[PDB]
Amino acid sequence: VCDATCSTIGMAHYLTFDGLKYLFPGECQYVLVQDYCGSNPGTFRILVGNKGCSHPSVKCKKRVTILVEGGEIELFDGEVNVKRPMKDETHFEVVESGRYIILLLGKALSVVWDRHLSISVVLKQTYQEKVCGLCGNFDGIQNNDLTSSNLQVEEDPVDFGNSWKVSSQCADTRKVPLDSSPATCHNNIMKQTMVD
Amino acid sequence: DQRVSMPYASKGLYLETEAGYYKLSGEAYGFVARIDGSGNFQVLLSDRYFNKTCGLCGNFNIFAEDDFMTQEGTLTSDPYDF
Amino acid sequence: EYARTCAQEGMVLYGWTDHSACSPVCPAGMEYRQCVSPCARTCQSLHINEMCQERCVDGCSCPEGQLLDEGLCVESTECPCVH
Ligand SMILES: *[C@@H]1O[C@H](CO)[C@@H](O)[C@H](O)[C@H]1NC(C)=O
Ligand SMILES: [Ca+2]
Ligand SMILES: [Ca+2]
Repeated sequence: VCDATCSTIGMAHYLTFDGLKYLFPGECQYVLVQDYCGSNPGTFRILVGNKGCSHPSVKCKKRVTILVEGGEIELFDGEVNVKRPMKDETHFEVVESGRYIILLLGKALSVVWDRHLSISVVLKQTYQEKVCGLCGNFDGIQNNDLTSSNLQVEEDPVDFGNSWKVSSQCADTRKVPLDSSPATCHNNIMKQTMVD
Repeated sequence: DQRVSMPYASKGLYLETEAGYYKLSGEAYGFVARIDGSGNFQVLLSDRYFNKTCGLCGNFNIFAEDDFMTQEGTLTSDPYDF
Repeated sequence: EYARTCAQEGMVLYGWTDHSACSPVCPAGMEYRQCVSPCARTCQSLHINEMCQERCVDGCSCPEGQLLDEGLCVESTECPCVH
């Protein structure tokens, strides 16, 4: 079994470990992946916080907080900022190579960030149905990646992500009526062809 | 003009309810506004706007003797013509 | 307003509404606490601690149990599910 990889393809899309693209535009703070799931003792808790990103635009700066070994290293505005150093500093490791901040956190955990929008957490065989969140559970099965916090599958992704918000009292993102022409491609068929 | 439900999160503003009290947070823009049950308003505002803002809540230096900088740019003593 | 001022200046003050004979108004079930946390664990919240480390806030909140569910207070046993 090989190593799996989340992704935040653009502003509002997510590619699970097992491989499942879905549309979830949100503006709250959401659990992207965590090991605190069910009967696991658990070790880490990765979050993702977007702002002004229900509509993809030159708005939508992402913020990412990751909680591991009592640490709190977070990031926004193209930089990484520690807030609480973690105990086993040996495994902590940062690599600023190219367009990316590669970020190592253990024998089986890693993060890859292009300083603007793309979040690609990488995991190994070690976990193998020990995680959950917006990225799923990493079990090979692709049909069960929408198992929500309340332990059931949803047919609609927009109701799946609101299960994983961090603050229960922020806004639930709305069911958009499904259209192939999102916002500005709606009435302008030319700009729908130039974009294609 | 269109009435909307609550909560609401558009454009960097989270219109929520904290502790029974309605809140309008704009931490990107640097403010928090809340109204209570009796109707009393409240505005929390960052130190980025030090002796910068002016309005009915005055400026944000430390001195209280000069909170009446009118829109013409002049001082005042009557709270109303201010 | 005097209380809310002194709190903002860095001195919270407790129990002043016990004898003052003026309870600030709040909806059914909740009563005026002083210095409650804004991230009150409600019925459909994730148990995610040491993150809401914001300043303490004045306001009204439910009784000791009696979690929140859509603008009211209800005991934890009657927590619903969502689908
Ligand atoms: C506040 O800003 C005004 C701008 O003209 C300036 O004249 C004044 O000295 C400032 N006060 C202080 C000390 O910040
Ligand atoms: Ca799965
Ligand atoms: Ca002044």
